[PDB]
Amino acid sequence: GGLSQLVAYGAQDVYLTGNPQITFFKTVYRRYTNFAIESIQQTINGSVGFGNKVSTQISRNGDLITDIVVEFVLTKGGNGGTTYYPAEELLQDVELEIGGQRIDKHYNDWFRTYDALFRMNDDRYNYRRMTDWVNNELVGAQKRFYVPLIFFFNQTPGLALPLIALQYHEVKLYFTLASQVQGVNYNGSSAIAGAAQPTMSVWVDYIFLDTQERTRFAQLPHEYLIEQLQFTGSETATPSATTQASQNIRLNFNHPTKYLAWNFNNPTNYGQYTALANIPGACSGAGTAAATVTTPDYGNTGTYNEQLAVLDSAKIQLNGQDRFATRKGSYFNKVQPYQSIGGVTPAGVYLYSFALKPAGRQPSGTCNFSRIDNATLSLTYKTCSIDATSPAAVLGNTETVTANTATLLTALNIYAKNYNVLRIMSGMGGLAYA
Amino acid sequence: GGLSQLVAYGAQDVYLTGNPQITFFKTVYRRYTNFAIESIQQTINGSVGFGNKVSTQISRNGDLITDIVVEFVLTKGGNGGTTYYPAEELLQDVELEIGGQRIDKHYNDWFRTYDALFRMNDDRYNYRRMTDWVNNELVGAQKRFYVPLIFFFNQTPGLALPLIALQYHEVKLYFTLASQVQGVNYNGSSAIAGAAQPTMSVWVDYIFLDTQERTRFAQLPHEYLIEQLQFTGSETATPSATTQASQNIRLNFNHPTKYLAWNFNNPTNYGQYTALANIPGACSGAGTAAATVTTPDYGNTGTYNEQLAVLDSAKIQLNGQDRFATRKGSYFNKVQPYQSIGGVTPAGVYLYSFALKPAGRQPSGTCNFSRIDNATLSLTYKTCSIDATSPAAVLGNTETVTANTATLLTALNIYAKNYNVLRIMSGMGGLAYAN
Amino acid sequence: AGGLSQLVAYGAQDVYLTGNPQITFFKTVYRRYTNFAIESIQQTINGSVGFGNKVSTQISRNGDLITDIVVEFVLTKGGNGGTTYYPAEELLQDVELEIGGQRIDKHYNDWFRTYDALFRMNDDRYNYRRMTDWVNNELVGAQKRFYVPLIFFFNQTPGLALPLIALQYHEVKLYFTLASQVQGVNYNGSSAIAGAAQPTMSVWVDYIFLDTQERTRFAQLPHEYLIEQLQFTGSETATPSATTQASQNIRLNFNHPTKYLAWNFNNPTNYGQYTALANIPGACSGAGTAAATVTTPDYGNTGTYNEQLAVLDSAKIQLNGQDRFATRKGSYFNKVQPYQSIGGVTPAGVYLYSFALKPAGRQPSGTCNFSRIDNATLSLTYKTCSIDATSPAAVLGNTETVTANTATLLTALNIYAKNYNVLRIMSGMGGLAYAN
Amino acid sequence: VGFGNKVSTQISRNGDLITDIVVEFVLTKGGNGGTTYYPAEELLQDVEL
Amino acid sequence: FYVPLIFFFNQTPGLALPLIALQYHEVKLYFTLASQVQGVNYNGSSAIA
Amino acid sequence: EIGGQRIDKHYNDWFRTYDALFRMNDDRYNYRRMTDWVNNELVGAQKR
Amino acid sequence: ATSPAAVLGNTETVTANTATLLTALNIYAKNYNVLRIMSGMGGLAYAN
Amino acid sequence: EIGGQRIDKHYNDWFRTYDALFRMNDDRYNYRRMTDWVNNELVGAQKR
Amino acid sequence: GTTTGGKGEIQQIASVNHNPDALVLNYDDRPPEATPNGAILASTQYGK
Repeated sequence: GGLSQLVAYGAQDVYLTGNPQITFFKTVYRRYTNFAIESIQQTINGSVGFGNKVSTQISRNGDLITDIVVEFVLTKGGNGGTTYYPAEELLQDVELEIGGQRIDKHYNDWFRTYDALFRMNDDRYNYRRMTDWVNNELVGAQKRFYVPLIFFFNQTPGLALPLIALQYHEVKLYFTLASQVQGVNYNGSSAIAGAAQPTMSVWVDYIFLDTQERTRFAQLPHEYLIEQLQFTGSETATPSATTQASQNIRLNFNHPTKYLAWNFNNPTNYGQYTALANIPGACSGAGTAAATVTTPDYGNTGTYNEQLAVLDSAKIQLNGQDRFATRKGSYFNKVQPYQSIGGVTPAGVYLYSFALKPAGRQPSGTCNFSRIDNATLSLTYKTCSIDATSPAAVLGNTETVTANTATLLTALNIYAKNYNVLRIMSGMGGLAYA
Repeated sequence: GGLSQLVAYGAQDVYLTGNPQITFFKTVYRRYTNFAIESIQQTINGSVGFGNKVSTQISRNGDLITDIVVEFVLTKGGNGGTTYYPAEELLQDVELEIGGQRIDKHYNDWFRTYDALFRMNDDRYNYRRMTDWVNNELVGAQKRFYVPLIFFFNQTPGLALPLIALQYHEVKLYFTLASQVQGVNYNGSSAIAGAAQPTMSVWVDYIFLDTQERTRFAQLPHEYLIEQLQFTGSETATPSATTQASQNIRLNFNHPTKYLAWNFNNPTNYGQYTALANIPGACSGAGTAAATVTTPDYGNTGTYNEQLAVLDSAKIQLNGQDRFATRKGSYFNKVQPYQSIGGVTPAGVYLYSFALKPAGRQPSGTCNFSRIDNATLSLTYKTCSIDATSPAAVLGNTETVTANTATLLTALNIYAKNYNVLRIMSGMGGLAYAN
Repeated sequence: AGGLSQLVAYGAQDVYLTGNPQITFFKTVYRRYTNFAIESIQQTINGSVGFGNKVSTQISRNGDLITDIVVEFVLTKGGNGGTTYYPAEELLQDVELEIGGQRIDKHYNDWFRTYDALFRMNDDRYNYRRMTDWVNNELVGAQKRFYVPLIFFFNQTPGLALPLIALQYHEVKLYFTLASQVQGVNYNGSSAIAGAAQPTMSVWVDYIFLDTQERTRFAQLPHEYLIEQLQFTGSETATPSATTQASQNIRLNFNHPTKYLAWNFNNPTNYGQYTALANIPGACSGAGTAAATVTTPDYGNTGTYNEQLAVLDSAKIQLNGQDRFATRKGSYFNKVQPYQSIGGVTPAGVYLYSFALKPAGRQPSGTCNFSRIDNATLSLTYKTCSIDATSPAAVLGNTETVTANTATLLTALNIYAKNYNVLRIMSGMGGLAYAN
Repeated sequence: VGFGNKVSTQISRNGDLITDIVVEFVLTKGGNGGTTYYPAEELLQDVEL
Repeated sequence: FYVPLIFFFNQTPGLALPLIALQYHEVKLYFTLASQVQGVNYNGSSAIA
Repeated sequence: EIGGQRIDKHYNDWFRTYDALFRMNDDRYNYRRMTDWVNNELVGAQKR
Repeated sequence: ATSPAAVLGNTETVTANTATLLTALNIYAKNYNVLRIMSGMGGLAYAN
Repeated sequence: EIGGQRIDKHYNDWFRTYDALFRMNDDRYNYRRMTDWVNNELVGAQKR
Repeated sequence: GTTTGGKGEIQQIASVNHNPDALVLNYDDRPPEATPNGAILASTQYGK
């Protein structure tokens, strides 16, 4: 039996088993500080509705705050497949603020971009389950949705905000609700008569500590290594024919940065990052005589066919000096996510990392834009010459061209995910470098 | 090139690259105690068959025990789409005993819940591959199945069970094999004539140790962090019209608890936790004129549409006091496994964790029910008013209602996973706490 | 009420959990690291790139450390939907890693298919597919750029990064053999596709630049890297059509502390086919229709999970004539072992037995060192190939010990061993610590 | 403020001691006489202090 | 409408809440408003348009 | 109010009194511009 | 553009209708740097 | 490129702008002789 | 030429002359200051 391979021992094992340090079959577990977690509803300021703004004033029920989940109730006004993350579209943005100082700012498109890059198949589908209509539901169906927030301390107990030691600050969440949400009160740009206004609550998970730790957190200074999101939107010039247009995007970022990610979207259809085409799942009615390439088959808005992607190539240039040789667009869509995350990114979302493992919390390499005078992102676009209604061309053309419908993806969303430090000093909090 | 970033550092880097402590690009590996893994068959005592009890003793053919796999050979008695994890429903009752002292006890429904709740991605797909027919197979097909056990020492070598340290306390595995298997012995409740009895074999994976460590394991006392499953069955009574039920089911659990999880099942069928309805995946013949919502399209029994579930909201109370605010069923089906597991929990399976990492082994938060006299899980139910045969109402209704066929989910199964401490000394061992 | 009550409910069972706390979860201390920059640089490919050609590239010592390397191919389809199956992977017939004139490792297209088939998971396995195949039912004429990452010891973790700076006196090279026959691009079965274009290839190498303090350490200090190697030879099978279940006792010639053995039963006519063809969905070209032919796969679905199309009934490993473990059935090595040791799903026809607790991991976790073993064999028992592949009634409706008549085409036996060795670097020159 | 909504208030610390608390609602009747029964507290589904 | 609350300090002054002595706490009330209130927005189970 | 203590209160018909009394020509007109329709706007006109 | 009478007979501020085809703008600068070589290695002194 | 470092980079259009600006007389003509068909060569003509 | 393999790119000078560190206000240039939290103090000074 197994004794035969123990006998098969030799000099080569000196690097494996000779003079050992560890054993694999007797784990020593560490004793942890006693804690308990509650989940309570918060006090939500403002009138809830489409296009309205509301805010949350974080209660001091506990010692640390970690997971924040925003809860909606929506009624669908369309048929099956007319929606695409309506709970995520509704949450147009959220700002997190401590004592008047902005700590972070997220957008609906960022949540979509984050899910496109860093979430994986099971947690991405479960996300879809709590944010979208995933069981072929019909018109009139009512479903409760959850949009977990992803601030630096969310899903990260190690960076939980020390509320016990923020007794000199407001901690607030500022939410903007969307004026149009696809399939529940608008179908494309057309209002849905009789649509119901949403019901909203922000649910917060509080961590309660024991006697000794509450003292430690309340009295001692702390240094929290945190994440931030930097953003501004811009327009693009997508080429029609006979040309592959270039665009020089001026980057406007200021902190050690772990990665740059971007997408190109049609602002009228939330989450559409690719061209529409008369192929399965690529547009409304695709494959039938009723097919149109002006409107997506919303529930199948995300795809993986990069021929419907607008980006031909890109490079990051720092102070006029190219940071690496030009890559074609599929590099940023399929390879960096493989190297840096280990998951699949749908077509239309691009990632380049400065970090070995940007998905982790331990810093693994950053780009400090505060010491770079002129950083740009150079974009080359695919020629939009394919007739979107002819599968013969859409599924059978060259790598440098895309559909004529790609000219609608005129908005660029450029994100920088960075690091900062949150300092807690005598009960007061704010950023080390703001 | 990259040198443009290498040199471009400043004040904001002192907490990232200042006075470096680690390097990412030179790793050092720790050397281990030489060992070997071997998988051998145990002697099986008893008559193997449906409804029969069988026992085996783990022979002292090694030093530490890690995984255990129970082998079945089954012949399918129905046509395609008539089975739903036959191998694990057959493995009805698995009891782990050391020296006459019960250590743990698992049920077939827990195996289904664990697979539904804590396994993920390819792990649970392969689990199904080892336990069901997944390639449209036909009646008469023979397939070999493997049901891995998930006891405390089965999921990681770090808690391997040291038989070398238990030379006086026999370690035994008791099995009950289900009297009914869906798609093998019965089509629904109708017996399948000529169905074959199973062939069963229990395989145990042994670890052989090096001399110096083997000696220490035999002579030194040991303590292991051991996980247990607590269970008892409950009953519910979900209403069909005008009313919604509220139950307060006392939680008769007694040790540090990692999480509580529960489901609602139809006792007739195995693994069914949602209503049947004339829609894809919830009805035999779904969508056709012959669609019958008495029984599912068994091969697709699990679904994700929570409006086929009966649980509207729940809260846990400890000492008659709320433990957290009342949340809707979708919170326990979708939000809690998202935060704690990162997987996909099918409709009808619910989780509330006390731990940051309930799927992990390192303790990370527990509710110690040994110091709580009264606790109860409060369950608020949906009204089962939708006509299951009309997709217009099944796929197009309000949050608080479900299908009339949902009332068949009359069995309530509440599980608790907890910690104990396994004490082994001088060849004898058993649990540390008993409550 | 709430969690406050839960904290009060403290008792005897907690002394092993929360008594005398050693750690907390809510005050994580992160480590400060050595300053570096990552740059991905294009390499020059020496030689004419094409079908059936051998080309090579020398890695320019532009940076200090090397980690991932991605081979980029530009291919056009010679067929329509479903006519390809990892066309980028079968083209990358093999890659030889050479450091200073001596071989460190060599990977084969079939190995890349095995590594993909059993180690990485649905999420990145699909992206891997996206990077290697056409997955959107693309038609003839479609052009796509493919990325085939290499999986050498230095690219599965930065901790094993190859320090070119410490290898100052010699070159590191990659030799690439490009397959002459690529299904759906240059050939369709045995038939050449007229007008098929030659591939264009580029090899992207990812460099790391180090700062002054660590760059010096790497240049001056010796290094000992504990690294992985692949060992491989091919053989042939004895797969009967009737009256018997054949056995083979195949002698292994492997020579280092080995983490695992994995094996395929291949049909060399096609790429990645490890199961029989049958007139059931996804199991042959035209499956389910009157035009179904079970001599040719519906290539894009070449991989399946139906064990009845596999040929292995049971297998055992013997070392110096003694059983290493008791004979196991084929499904054990296809499903139970990767379940136990990897945590993913292995398609039918691909089998693995581990000696390691965590063979997908980098740290050693149990090995069988075949350098101290003389007679190490893999005993393989075959299923009898008596089922008529064109009749679903039997293909989907027969016993464990029989398979499809088309199963006899899996005539090539591919056994891989993954092992440890040590790569030592002293005075600007590198080499392996153990020979053979 | 509305049907199915959850609202809260902290007590404005104007005084020293608090005694009674009275919640006002303004409602529009959806039917004729005899169609209501304690609608003001029916609406006040709960209060947690 | 007026809905007086009936907590321990609401009906008699001798139990008045001494906020002045609780300068390190907030005192707050959560008010849950029913989604269905008979005769103002539903008549039985039927919504009142 | 500050801390719950009332500091001041303004009324309709005070704003008109202040505007009609302390604001002067351009600044009173510009104020009107901010609060009224001063360009003979017709039914349906929308202003901020 | 098709009528020489206009192409060869007009004002400073006008050009041909076909000028709208000149859609791409290419601006080039010629600059100094310092190329340093020492003990077998070489590179530019300044990156910017 | 020298040692992995870019030293300079030129485009086809720069080559023409450079010729358009800095070469003068018959050097531009000889240049064109090297780069163009300057003798009314016809279809099929082969030139170095 | 000694380059059988190569030697890594020489470090070159990349100075900061524009103001990319602008808008970055640290805890030292300005420290955080208190605002109200959940615990509120009563209107302590009611006037005379």
